[PDB]
Amino acid sequence: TYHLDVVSAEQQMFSGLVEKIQVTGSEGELGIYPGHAPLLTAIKPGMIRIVKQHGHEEFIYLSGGILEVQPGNVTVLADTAIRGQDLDEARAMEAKRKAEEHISSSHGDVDYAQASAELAKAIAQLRVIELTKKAM
Amino acid sequence: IIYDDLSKQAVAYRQISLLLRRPPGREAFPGDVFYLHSRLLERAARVNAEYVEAFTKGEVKGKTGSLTALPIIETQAGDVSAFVPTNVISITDGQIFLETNLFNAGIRPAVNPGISVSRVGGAAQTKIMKKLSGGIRTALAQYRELAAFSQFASDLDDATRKQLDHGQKVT
Amino acid sequence: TNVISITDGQIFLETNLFNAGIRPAVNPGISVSRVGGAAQTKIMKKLSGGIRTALAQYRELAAFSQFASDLDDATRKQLDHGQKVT
Amino acid sequence: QLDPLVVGQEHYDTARGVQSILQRYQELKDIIAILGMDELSEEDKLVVARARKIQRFLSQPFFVAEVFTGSPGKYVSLKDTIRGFKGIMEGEYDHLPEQAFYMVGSIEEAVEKAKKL
Amino acid sequence: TMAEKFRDEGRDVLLFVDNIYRYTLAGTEVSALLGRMPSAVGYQPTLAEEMGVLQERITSTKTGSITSVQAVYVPADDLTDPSPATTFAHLDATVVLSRQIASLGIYPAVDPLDSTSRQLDPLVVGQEHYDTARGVQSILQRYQELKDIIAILGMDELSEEDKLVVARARKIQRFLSQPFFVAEVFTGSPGKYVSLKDTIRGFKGIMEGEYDHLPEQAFYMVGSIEEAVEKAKKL
Amino acid sequence: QLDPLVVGQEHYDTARGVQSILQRYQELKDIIAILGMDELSEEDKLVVARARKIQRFLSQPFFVAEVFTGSPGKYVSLKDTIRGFKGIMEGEYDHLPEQAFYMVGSIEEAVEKAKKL
Amino acid sequence: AGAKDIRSKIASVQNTQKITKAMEMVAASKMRKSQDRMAASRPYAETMRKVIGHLAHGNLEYKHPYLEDRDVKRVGYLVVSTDRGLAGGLNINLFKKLLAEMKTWTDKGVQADLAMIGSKGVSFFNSVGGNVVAQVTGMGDNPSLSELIGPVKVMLQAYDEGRLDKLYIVSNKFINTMSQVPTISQLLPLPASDDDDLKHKSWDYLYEPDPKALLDTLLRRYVESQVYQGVVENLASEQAARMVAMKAATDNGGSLIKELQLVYNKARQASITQELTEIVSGAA
Repeated sequence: TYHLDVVSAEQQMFSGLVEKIQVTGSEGELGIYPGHAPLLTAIKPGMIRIVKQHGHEEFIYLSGGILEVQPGNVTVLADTAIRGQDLDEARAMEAKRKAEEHISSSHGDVDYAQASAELAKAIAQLRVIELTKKAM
Repeated sequence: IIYDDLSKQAVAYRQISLLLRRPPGREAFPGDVFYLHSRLLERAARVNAEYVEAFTKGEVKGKTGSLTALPIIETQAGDVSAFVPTNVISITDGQIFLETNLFNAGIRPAVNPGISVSRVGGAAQTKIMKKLSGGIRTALAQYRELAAFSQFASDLDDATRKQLDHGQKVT
Repeated sequence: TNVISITDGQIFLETNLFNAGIRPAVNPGISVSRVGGAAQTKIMKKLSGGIRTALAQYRELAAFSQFASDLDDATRKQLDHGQKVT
Repeated sequence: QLDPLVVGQEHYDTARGVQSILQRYQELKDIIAILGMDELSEEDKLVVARARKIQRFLSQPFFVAEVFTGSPGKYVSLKDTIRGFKGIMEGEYDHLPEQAFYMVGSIEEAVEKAKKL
Repeated sequence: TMAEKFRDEGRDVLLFVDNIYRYTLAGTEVSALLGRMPSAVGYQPTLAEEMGVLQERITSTKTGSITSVQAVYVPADDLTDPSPATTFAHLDATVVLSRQIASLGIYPAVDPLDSTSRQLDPLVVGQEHYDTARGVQSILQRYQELKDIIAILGMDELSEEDKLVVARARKIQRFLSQPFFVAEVFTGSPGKYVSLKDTIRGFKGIMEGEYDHLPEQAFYMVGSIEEAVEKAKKL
Repeated sequence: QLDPLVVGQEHYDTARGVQSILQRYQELKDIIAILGMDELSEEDKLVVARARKIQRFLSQPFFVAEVFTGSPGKYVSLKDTIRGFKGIMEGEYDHLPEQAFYMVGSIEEAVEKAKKL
Repeated sequence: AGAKDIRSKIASVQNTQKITKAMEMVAASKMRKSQDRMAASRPYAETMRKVIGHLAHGNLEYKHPYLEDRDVKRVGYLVVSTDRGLAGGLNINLFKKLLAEMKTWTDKGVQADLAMIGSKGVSFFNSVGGNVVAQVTGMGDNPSLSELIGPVKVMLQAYDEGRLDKLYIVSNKFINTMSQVPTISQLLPLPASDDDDLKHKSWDYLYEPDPKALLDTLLRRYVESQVYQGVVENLASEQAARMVAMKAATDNGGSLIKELQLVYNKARQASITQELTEIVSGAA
């Protein structure tokens, strides 16, 4: 058995020891047994078969990534969303559009929104410093 | 004995005093307004067996007598620190504070924990109630500040989620 | 407290508005005229109805003037319209 | 006198329902201010619309105010009051615009007004 | 006057007044009854003299002395009101009891940070006692805010320079408890009378890191420090 | 006497500008007290800095106060002061520190004092 | 003034103190969660950098544009800013540092270019007049890499397209709970670590299909990962700054109650005195 890490830019998706894996490499399906010679390749979006030590199979869905096989370790640098050129270009076009037309979205923090509104209303017309003769 | 309003007795005494030209005091209440409620509420007492035997000249021997009093006071805008309310709070053995923000919210009776207390306490409570009600008051006093923290905090720790849900059951 | 009770209206002049540059320093959210629109030419009666609400919504939003960067544009338009009519 | 034993559960329920809707709209006003309305839930946007309609529908034109505004006055029975407010709170009128309720009178007159808008 | 009779015998006497504020208010009532013009906030015109003619009779004389412990109630929680203001002109010491220190199970429930005495000066009480009291005061009033940090950020946020302050403050806080001969009916433990020397020794010890090797409950309700070491022995 | 007809438009306008800035600064003193100065909008910080500079600049040394501060008295002509306040308000002296304005005569003494801090 | 107005003001200041105490508690819990989401991000970047280290300038090497220090004719910046106020001096210290360096670069005659994360910086640099070409806003406390793909795509495209010559990320660095520091740091061309994979002499990779196509995507994914890490550290720093700001605000409210109450007691006493004197000295 060998140690395997499946990690995204955001979170660790898997860890531990494994017996083997099967991956749909970019240039064709592929299977990594222990001692496999060092290898580096991209992988297509789809399931990656694991069989954990003692034969426990499971499937993890990967949206794509890069697979790096080292002398004794293997790590899959999965990513969070489908990547290509047709997509990333649309993302960049919208990122420019939102900058040209000054489009600003709200955050989603309802807690800070309510607290800030209560804090602004409580401090209004307070006039305390005119009243306690704090020189300032 | 229940005094339905000792605020209105204080007002009537102020009237019938000013009409006799007697010098007034703070908030125009007569000088001895404290003695008015004091010499009244100090009659509410528990009296031991020897006083009862002596008073009634031996006709009753084993008994002890008592007279409990529940005077009612009215506060403007919840201001406990007015003159008459803070006089009477210094004469009695406790207070039940009925909070309007609870009454209008449908919590009835609107007893306010924390700010209400009984200074004789468990000594007067029956044994089963004393045993089963030990934690309720402070539990609610703390729950009602936790519920004031809750408005601004979503995503609450389960440890406090339990406390909030339990306090809400009991409330 | 007596003369406010005898009269049919009150014009409240406030020194904070007078210092802040608002002259005549009338405070519209607290002044009242009980005769109201009956004492106006109908053009002025028609046109003042919108000024009353333009200032009322502004008085309701005023608190956020010191956090105005945070506000949504849907209310920012009310706030910066109230500032202009003021 | 606003308790079920004297006004009946129908009236008491309608009154507390209205108070609850408006009390919730008071909560939502400041989230609408800071985050804009498009961030509200799909249930909260409905509460906002119904609170605003309830808030309009409480206004009424008086027979003695006709000298002030020229609009003719209206008398509204209690039966129509409860029927209208219950209908509003229970979504029966989510299809009318808000202004159809302003200074309207009885609830039928709101549907008669909406056609004109 | 009963206490004065005892003083004339050459004894040292202790006079308790159940509430001096009510001694002021009775004089206000009587003054109003006599029809005299009212004064500062409604009080009698002779407030400070009625207070002084009492408070000036309790003093240490060449033959004996009267000490006085007086319970004081401050109206409207205002220490500027004429009655508290007039009374504080006469008080020497001031002990503040706190519900909190009792909740934590410490008796007597005296608050060390608000209790004060104008006898705490090197020129009267000595330098060692002065700087010992000032020590424990500063230790506790730092702990009061280290425990504020701990509440919001958790313990392990603290520097280890502070995890020592907390562990010494907790022990100082415990060591201020004592068993009274009058509290035996509650505590069972025999009451202890602790001389001053013993307290100065004990707190110099605890502050300067000695006794760091024994746990805090070895101090609770113990008495002198020579008893804290034994309670740590049999712990 | 403070009228456009009596003191001319420039004097009047500068006086009212000074009042407006100082009052706007008074209005912000509570939010600054609670939430600190970093919560001000980028231009309210500018209002505050100019208000403090004006507060300093109204100070003056007197010939009858040499006994107190030692500093020699100053006599500032009107023509020479409405110019300095027009300058501070219009923004032409933002570079100088606040203490450059404290206890000086004309504005040239302030720009000259900034050289020594 | 008068006892009633001052009592109302004391009540409102106590309410303010409640609100700020609650905001401090919330900010502390979100700081903990954000600095867990921060630590969770390290392994990806840390292993991808070792891959690139072996493949780019190891015992063999390649000539990819992102690795060579070509001539600077204009610069691009990625600016991370909060979406929410009440964070103290964070955003403005950062923006002042950024403006101070952009000043140098524009003095040398090289232009500068900006892409904005968060809306605070968007509004600020619109007010100053900087050149902003792409932005993403409203991520709040839920940053995700799939949102950062756009603005960094714009800058990479403009880099290898020859329209930039250097690329920076400017952001705050969460160091200790009580201290946070703004930093401008470079991420194109790739800065050179001292890690030595001379020990990796013992092997080389099998490249499917070829190493040149792989090095490109590795570098792009690495830049995206570093931008994401910057965003997440800036979020944990925003929380750790709002916490201390609200702590200070609660202490200021507490120190203001104690002055309002002295004013209030003085007004209470004055009112009792004036009323009682009017009565007594009016009679007879």
